[PDB]
Amino acid sequence: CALDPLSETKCTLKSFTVEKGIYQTSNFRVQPTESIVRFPNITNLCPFG
Amino acid sequence: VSMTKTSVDCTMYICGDSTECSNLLLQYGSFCTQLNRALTGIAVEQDK
Repeated sequence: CALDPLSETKCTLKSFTVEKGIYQTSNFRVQPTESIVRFPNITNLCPFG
Repeated sequence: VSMTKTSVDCTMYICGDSTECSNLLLQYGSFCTQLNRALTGIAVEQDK
């Protein structure tokens, strides 16, 4: 079911023979490549000094 | 004559990238399979 697109089609149709056509097998998805946190810069540090 | 062939998969609709939500949806047996088959039938019948 994950070796090749033919295998995915077979596992989606639940049949060893796949008829001639276009069958939706799964969903394409782009994972987030990285994480960014662009918070506003500190206007003023607290007066610990 | 026809409308937009919207095909809403629900694995991404009901649940975002959350895998726990994906499992919780997987508890429900074949709801999303029926929904997606119905919407694809709607789209194919729009083309037809």
